[PDB]
Amino acid sequence: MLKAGVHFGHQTRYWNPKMKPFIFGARNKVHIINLEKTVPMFNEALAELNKIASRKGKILFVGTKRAASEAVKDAALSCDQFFVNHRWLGGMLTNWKTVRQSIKRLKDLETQSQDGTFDKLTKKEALMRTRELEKLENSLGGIKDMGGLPDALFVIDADHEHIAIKEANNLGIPVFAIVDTNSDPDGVDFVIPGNDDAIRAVTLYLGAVAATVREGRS
Amino acid sequence: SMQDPIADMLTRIRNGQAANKAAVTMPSSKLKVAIANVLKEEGFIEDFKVEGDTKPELELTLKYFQGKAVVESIQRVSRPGLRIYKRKDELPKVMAGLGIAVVSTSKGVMTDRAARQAGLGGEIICYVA
Amino acid sequence: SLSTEATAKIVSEFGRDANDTGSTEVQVALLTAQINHLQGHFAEHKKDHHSRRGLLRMVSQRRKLLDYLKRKDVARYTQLIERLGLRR
RNA sequence: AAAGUUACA
RNA sequence: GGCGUAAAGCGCACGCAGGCGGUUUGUUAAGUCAGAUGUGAAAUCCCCGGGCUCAACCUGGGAACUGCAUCUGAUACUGGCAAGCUUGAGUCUCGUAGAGGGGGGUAGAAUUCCAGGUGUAGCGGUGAAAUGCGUAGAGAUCUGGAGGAAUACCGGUGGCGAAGGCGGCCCCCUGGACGAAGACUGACGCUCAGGUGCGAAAGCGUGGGGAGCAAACAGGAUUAGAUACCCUGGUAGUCCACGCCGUAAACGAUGUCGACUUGGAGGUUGUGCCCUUGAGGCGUGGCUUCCGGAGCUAACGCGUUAAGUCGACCGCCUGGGG
Ligand SMILES: [Mg+2]
Ligand SMILES: [Mg+2]
Ligand SMILES: [Mg+2]
Ligand SMILES: [Mg+2]
Ligand SMILES: [Mg+2]
Ligand SMILES: [Mg+2]
Ligand SMILES: [Mg+2]
Ligand SMILES: [Mg+2]
Ligand SMILES: [Mg+2]
Ligand SMILES: [Mg+2]
Ligand SMILES: [Mg+2]
Ligand SMILES: [Mg+2]
Repeated sequence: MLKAGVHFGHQTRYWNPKMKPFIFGARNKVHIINLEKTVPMFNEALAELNKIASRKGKILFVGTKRAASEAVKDAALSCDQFFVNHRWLGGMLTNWKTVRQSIKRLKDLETQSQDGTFDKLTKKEALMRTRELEKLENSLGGIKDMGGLPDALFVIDADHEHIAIKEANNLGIPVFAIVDTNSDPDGVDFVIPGNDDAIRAVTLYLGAVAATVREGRS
Repeated sequence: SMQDPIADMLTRIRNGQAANKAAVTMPSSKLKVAIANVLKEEGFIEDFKVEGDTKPELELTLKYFQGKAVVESIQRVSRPGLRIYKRKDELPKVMAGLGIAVVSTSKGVMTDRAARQAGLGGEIICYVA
Repeated sequence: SLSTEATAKIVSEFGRDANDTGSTEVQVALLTAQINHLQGHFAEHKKDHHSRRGLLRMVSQRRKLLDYLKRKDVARYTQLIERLGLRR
């Protein structure tokens, strides 16, 4: 209900014209996001998020820009859910029959860090295996515990995470994305018009969303 | 210059639905009011209004049942370059009767189904499918 | 180019009111004044083809107004072409 | 600077 | 069904016949529409039946004969007529920016030539050379003069013009765009076969003029040859007056005129408002450039200046070659 007032955004002087209903202009060559038309749909997204969290749908959080790179970890690993904080691999959803192999290798390497590849072999091979494990971990991170495809996708930038959105639309996964004035509503299933390149705002979005999910676990 | 104001009317509707506009507006006319009356009662477009004293201005509230537009295809038939008049025998059917044809009879502007029941013919103004 | 003083004289003459500029009598008479005036210019500058194009626009658009006024009321057209002196 | 050509299944 | 690139938008415009035409009221019923009557030969076709044992075939009734004429009535649309209304189109007032056009002058730079003064043995040219020019004294340099042609910088996907096209400065004749606010006319409009006009360069004719370039031509090279590219020259032409020609990859390969349909960045040229404060800002118009959304499409791409959605006319295409 327009509480924080730190999510006005505008991303730029210019815009994407499909964002017209949610904005008005400002003196700084700036597109003020209509929060009065953001809070109603935000609750709607929270309402459906509460509904799918009751069904235990393995909600996935996606954020790669440095603002939300670490916060997505804080919100996903907070309660019960998964995340993608580094680069979204092209096709980690549509081509999940292949990405599941990399998770299997990551688990095997994670096991090998406890019984195998730590001292049973040379440093010239133990180092590169360990280097590969952390390379695999940062990319295939929170989704390592996901058993398959998710049921709902949460996105911080529609424009930045366009590939992930297109993959979810290709599948049957609702996309709960927050959109700036430069983003594209065409493709997401629950728009949340607001600022996205700011810590003060994304933490508010994630904190509200995670709290809704934790209620949904009941 | 403008030589078919009705074909202009259908273009505003067609482009307004393609542009997802909440309303289209054009200079008003007796014929436009008569046709827009047909389109409103038939369901294709919502309420329409005529404002003005010396320059009447006709506004149509476009209708969208879903993300799609209610008016799928709207076409001009009897144009000034080619007038199409139909007997009561051969009044056209648009989309197997799912759509309508707006026809001008001697008893006002009606649909193909209305003119058929009235047993009249006339000018085929447009197909609204 | 039909100096402002010259235009006022013709507007006041053929116009049915002191400020009636726009009636087809005035429009035709203004065109006639310039068509006649431009005639001397082109007796010297034969190869001024660009100015002659503008002259032909006035010649044709006067015929449009003359042909229009005759249709509306042939009587007022007859007193116009006689007083101006044209249509031969 | 000079530098042409070379039949198909 | 097509016409940017596959065949296909006249080079551009004005414009008669023709085609089409804003809005309101009335009126007439011509188109149009609803019945009715007369007729639309029979046979054929079709539908329901009947007879040859079935079939073909034959045959009873219909229905058709999509047409035309006449009578009655309906007036929504189109047409005629009458009266209007301003939106389209146009007239006037004021101003603005322009290589728009025609004519007449003139300024400076440079090339060439001519006459002179210094003055020396090379200059010029090429990939290299040579022809060529030069001890009759060139080239270089200075002075004077004559002639013609073109206007560096500005200068800019800048501007103007229907197109072709238009570039120093000044004058006098002239055309067209645009804008602000006002009046005025009241459909005066759009397109246009035939017709008429304009229409790069080259070319042609008659007079001039001729600096520089330069087809042809000549000489030198290069080459296997070299009727070429390169070099040295050089005539028509290029320049002017007046006629003719009437064609260009005359091209954004995109006819003209209207309407409607997300955006971004600029250029150019008007303008009306505040805090005229000071650089500025907010808006509104006209042309113009680039990128791009939907949509379009064979794809390239086009994309508010459409190749999108549509209307009104016109032109043109129908396999390649011949
Ligand atoms: Mg074809
Ligand atoms: Mg070709
Ligand atoms: Mg053309
Ligand atoms: Mg005509
Ligand atoms: Mg221009
Ligand atoms: Mg010439
Ligand atoms: Mg000659
Ligand atoms: Mg030569
Ligand atoms: Mg040609
Ligand atoms: Mg050209
Ligand atoms: Mg052509
Ligand atoms: Mg095409």
